[PDB]
Amino acid sequence: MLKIIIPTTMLLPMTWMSKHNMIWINATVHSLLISLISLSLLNQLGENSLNFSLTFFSDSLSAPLLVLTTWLLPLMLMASQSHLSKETTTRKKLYITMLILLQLFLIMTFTATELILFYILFEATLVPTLIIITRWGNQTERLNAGLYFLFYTLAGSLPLLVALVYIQNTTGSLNFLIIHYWSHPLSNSWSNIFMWLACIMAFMVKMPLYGLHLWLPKAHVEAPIAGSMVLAAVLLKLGGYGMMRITTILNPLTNYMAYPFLMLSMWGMIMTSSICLRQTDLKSLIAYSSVSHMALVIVAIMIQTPWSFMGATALMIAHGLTSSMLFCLANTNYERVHSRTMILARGLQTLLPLMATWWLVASLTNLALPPSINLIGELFIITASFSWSNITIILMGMNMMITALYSLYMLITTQRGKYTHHINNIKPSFTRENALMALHILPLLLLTLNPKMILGPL
Amino acid sequence: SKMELPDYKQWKIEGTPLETVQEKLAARGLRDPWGRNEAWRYSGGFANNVSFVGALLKGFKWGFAAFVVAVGAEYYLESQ
Amino acid sequence: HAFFKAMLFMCSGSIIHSLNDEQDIRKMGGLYKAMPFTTTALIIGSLALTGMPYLTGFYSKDLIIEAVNMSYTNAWALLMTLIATSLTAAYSTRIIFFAFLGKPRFPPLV
Amino acid sequence: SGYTPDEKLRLQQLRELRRRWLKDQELSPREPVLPPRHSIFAVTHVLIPVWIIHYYLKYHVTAKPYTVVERKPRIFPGDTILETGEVIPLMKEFPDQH
Amino acid sequence: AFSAPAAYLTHQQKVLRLYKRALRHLESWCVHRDKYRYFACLMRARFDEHKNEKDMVKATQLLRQAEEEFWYGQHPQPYIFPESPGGTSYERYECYKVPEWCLDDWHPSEKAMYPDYFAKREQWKRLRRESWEREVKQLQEETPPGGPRTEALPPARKEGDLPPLWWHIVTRPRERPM
Amino acid sequence: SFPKYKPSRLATLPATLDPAEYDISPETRKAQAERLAIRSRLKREYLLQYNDPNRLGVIEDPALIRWTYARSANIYPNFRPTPKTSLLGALFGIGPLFFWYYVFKTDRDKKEKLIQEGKLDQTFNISY
Amino acid sequence: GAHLARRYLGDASKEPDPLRMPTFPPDYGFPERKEREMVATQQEMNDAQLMLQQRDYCAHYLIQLLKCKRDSFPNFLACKHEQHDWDYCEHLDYVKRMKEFERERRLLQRKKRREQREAEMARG
Amino acid sequence: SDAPPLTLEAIKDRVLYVLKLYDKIDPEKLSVNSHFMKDLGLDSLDQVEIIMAMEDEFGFEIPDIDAEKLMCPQEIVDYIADKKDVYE
Amino acid sequence: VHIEPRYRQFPQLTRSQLIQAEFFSATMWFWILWRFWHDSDAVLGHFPYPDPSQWTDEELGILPDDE
Ligand SMILES: CCCCCCCCCCCCCCCCC[C@@H](O)O[C@H](CO[C@H](O)CCCCCCCCCCCCCCC)COP(=O)(O)OCC[N+](C)(C)C
Ligand SMILES: CCCCCCCCCCCC(=O)SCCNC(=O)CCNC(=O)[C@H](O)C(C)(C)COP(=O)(O)O
Repeated sequence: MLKIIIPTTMLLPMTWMSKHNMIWINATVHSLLISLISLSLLNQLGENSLNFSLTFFSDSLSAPLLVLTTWLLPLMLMASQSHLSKETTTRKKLYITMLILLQLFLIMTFTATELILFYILFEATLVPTLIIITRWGNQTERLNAGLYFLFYTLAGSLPLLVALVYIQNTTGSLNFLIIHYWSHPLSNSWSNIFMWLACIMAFMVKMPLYGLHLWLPKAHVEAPIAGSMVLAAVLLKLGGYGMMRITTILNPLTNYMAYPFLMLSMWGMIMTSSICLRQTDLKSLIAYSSVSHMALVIVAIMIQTPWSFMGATALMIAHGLTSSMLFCLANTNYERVHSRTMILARGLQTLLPLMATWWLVASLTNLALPPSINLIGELFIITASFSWSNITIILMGMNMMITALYSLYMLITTQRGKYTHHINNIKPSFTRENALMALHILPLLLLTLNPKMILGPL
Repeated sequence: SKMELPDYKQWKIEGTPLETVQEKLAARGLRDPWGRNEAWRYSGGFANNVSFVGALLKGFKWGFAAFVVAVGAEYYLESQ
Repeated sequence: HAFFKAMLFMCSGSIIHSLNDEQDIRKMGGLYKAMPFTTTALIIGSLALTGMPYLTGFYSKDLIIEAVNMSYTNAWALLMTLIATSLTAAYSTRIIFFAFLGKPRFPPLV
Repeated sequence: SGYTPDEKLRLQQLRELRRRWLKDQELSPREPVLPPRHSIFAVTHVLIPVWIIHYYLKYHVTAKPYTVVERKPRIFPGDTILETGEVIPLMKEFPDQH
Repeated sequence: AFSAPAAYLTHQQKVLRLYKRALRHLESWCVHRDKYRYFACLMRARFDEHKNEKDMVKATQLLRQAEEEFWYGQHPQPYIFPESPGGTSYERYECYKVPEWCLDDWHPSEKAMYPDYFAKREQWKRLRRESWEREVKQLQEETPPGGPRTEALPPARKEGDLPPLWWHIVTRPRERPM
Repeated sequence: SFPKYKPSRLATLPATLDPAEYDISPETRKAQAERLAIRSRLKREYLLQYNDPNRLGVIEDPALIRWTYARSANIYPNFRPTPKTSLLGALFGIGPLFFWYYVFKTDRDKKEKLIQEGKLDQTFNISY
Repeated sequence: GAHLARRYLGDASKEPDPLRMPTFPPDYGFPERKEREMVATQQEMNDAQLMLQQRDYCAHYLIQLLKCKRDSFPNFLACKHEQHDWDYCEHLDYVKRMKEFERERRLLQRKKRREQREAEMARG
Repeated sequence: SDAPPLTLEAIKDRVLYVLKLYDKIDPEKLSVNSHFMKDLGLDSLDQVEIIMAMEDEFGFEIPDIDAEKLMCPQEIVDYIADKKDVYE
Repeated sequence: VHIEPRYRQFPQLTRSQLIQAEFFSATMWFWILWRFWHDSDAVLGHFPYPDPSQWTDEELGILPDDE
């Protein structure tokens, strides 16, 4: 699959050789072309994966993730060029270089055939994200956010590395196909328990799991808009993809090692949904929303059924699109009024009607209105959990009630009521912002038209 | 369009329940200085209104006449 | 129920629009003569809602009451159903009496 | 009781200004300067959609099994079948409780 | 809504407000006009029975007892005018109210329609710009050294002055904007 | 004379039923005057910027900034581990987890025991 | 219902239980009993697709009414004789059920009284 | 359509119409500038009743703080006109 | 159709509205009377409700308190 990797590496010098006032145009055009090329990976088989070479392969789980990454790059470029107008040419090129390097690392991460190569790329994604956050964030807290983003990740991933090399000394291979075909059960010993924890905790902190999630509100609030987009839409899904890959060697230990994580996921989903009800910062609300949806995904991965895996795949794709759109919507208001307080600017439907329509559609997809793929993933996970235990419908049910509430709360706070009298600098929406919202939302409904493309290998 | 208010001096409480209210208040040494402001609610085309039963049987007479003539026709239509 | 319930709501809306968007029945006086067609429609709708014989509401509500009477059923539920079908006529009477009978109680600019 | 002279005067001045502002909201006769068959509803809104739906149902939907399933017609004594021509006998000599 | 409030209400103000509230709730109880007039005259007699009490302590005790009786006997569902804070049309037309500064952001093609209106708007903006500094100076002069003590504003006093802080009061959207 | 109204947290005491406003002192009048003076000073400061013709943007409110900061960033620096804080943290952060763990473990053990005995009625149970 | 007042307030021993009814053999008091015949065949009722609850001993009249309704479609006021016949059959069925209830009540009360009287005679 | 566009003359006519139906005010002696307390010799309770009668006439409520200050028919007419955006 | 405000008088009424209201009230009452004349059993009941006490023991098959 070098036909996708090489054009991004070519985006790099194309950006660094462009004329000073053509960087955005060229980057956007060729990013969109690369997304169009990557669209061909959706032609998948029913039996095995597309094994391109000894190094790269494509499954029915990673292809929609690659398509989402390549589609998110142009949207990030469109969202970034407004607040970077005053920047120097070299620093703008460096920012675009960070975005391109992040895309390259993600593309290679989602298609690596070996687990150590996957680990190396999945750690390599850290550097551009940290640089973006700590260099182009707006407030002084960004520095702290960066630290919280880094060590929380590494404290999870350093044990995993050890486990990985240990496994290669035991079975002789880390190739995923060999690992799947030559699978052997895990006995019930303390050594196996700690191997399970080492294999699981890095992905758990990536999702993130409730209790290990404190880095996420900081990092996703303090980051620039493109950073928040790529953190919510793609980088959270690394944990889910890695967990679904790694669980093939953890049976039957998972059968009882999942209980603390299942309890944490369900109760913390309720807790983060409740937290969303009392939030003064609009970005923090969206971050805690991401935490709740990812708790659902964790439950789906932990119960290990075909329906739960399909639901997890659909939910990851849908959440990526929806959360990126919500972050962009909040960023428009922030750029207008330079404040993230939700109750500062009210009654925006009177001043910006089309943006209010975009807000309504985004909040409708957040609460999983049928037949959106958000609802499809949520319903598949809920059905699988009901099969796992009939009592789960209580907690899941409560979540469905809370989500809508806070979702509509957000809308009602920003669009309805009366406008703030002293805010007189609310200009009409630009074509760029409307196009960004449309390019977020139209693929969601188009995917609803054909849902088997995001349902995964199961 | 281009209509004026009626003369204010035609509004009298005479012949209205407001008269009864005034007579009852005068037995207590009191007075009601706002009755003429309410006299229009009883004065003109609002003077009388039907009762609940009278309202329920609004179009009963015409309906009964039609029913009677139809039944009379029916009874002497089977004589064919 | 769809027919006469929609008609009753439409008659209420007609009254509200006539009296400058007023919705309180305590400020609606004698509309029996001032609003003849609305009065006729509301009276017919109230009679249909109360299951008056051979109207639309009769052919469902009357059979429902008879079926509730003649079944092996909870006795308290039967009693509450009968009390509720009395209260139906009661509140229909309230609407008609306060909105259409008597003397006007709306502002003088008619 | 009542307004103080300062409050009264400020009210008069604000009232004059407000009445001027409300008068200025009126439109002059040219203000909206704009810059530069009978039964066709039944054809474009009933006939064309019904043509498309009938084509789609007749030649595409019913090209696969069990896509349009109708419950079987009721059969009563004394009926005759259209396909086979078989007739159904009568009903067991009613006791005639006249 | 228009008048600046005082630091406190006086005894007479409280009595009058209680009188108005009691009459309104009694009208809510007495639906018919003649009955309401009768009981309103009775209420007025009851109110002016103790009008000439020279002992202020007894007056406030009577007011306290009257307010307790009102709270016991209030109508749970009193009549509210439709546009009053509890009415059915209280804030119905707030979504149609658009601030005037939005007109500054219209595209020139939109402003090509309505030329005379926008010329008048330019005249009003010129007047506001010319008056602002004089308004500020007058407020600076008339304000006591320890800051203002009420929310009352002064009128214009000079030859061609305008009352200070007039723009947002004069350019209210409307009561029925659209 | 009449039945008494007693206030609660979610249905508070009316002003006209408040004893404190029926027995007043000149000190109370002075306090009310000071309160109105503070409100008037704030109102003038706001209205001076609100009516400014050269003012474009957002009139920053220090009270809103203080509220959001107190709700977000001032909480941890003012936290002390106390018996109340420790007990409430332990309860509301641990008790629900073990409650739900016990519930789910009991339910799944019962279901598994039923499945081993072969009496669960799993007919037509194809999808999971 | 008065039967409800008799059962709930009076002696419930002599009152029939609707759920447990009858308690006496169908040929206990009668010398011989005719078997309640059926006119409609199972196949006819299946072809008419009546309902599982309308397939009672009056199903033939219902089948006739349905056929007449289908034949006289636009004239929806032509099936009066058939509807009346079906109603009469259902009325006779309800009357028979009432007769069964009264028979059960009389049998219960008489049997209890006769047993008590025999025991009382044996007690002296 | 809806209600006609209320004018200042109509408002003044209705205010005077209400005031001449009050039994405590002499019709001839009443003018648009007459003070309720000084010219007409009424007390505060009568003023409250007058304000309530105005509220009933025009179908909207006048808050107590604003209603206390109105003392002649002209102030009432001006307050109503200002409330309802009447300029002609 | 133009109908102007009245200010404390009875509103203006057109003949058509009264005609329509009277006609529809009359037709409702005619329908009620006609349907009662033709379908009285729908209200008063069609079949006689029997009194169980008047059933002899011969048809109910209870023995004469001996066996
Ligand atoms: C803030 C959120 C962070 C992320 C959450 C991560 C969740 C990690 C929780 C680990 C889940 C279970 C771990 C091990 C499985 C069983 C643990 C033990 O309690 O079970 C019994 C174990 O028995 C006793 O409990 C011995 C263990 C007691 C010592 C462990 C210390 C736990 C105290 C709590 C410390 C907090 C740890 C987390 C720090 C943050 C079972 O009896 P036994 O059959 O014999 O053991 C099975 C293993 N065998 C078969 C090899 C023998
Ligand atoms: C719905 C049912 C509930 C309602 C029940 C209400 C029961 C309360 C009835 C009795 C209440 C009273 O009389 S309380 C009696 C209070 N009496 C006094 O305060 C004496 C001093 N007089 C004055 O303050 C002024 O003269 C003043 C009276 C304000 C006139 O104001 P003006 O002359 O300057 O216009």
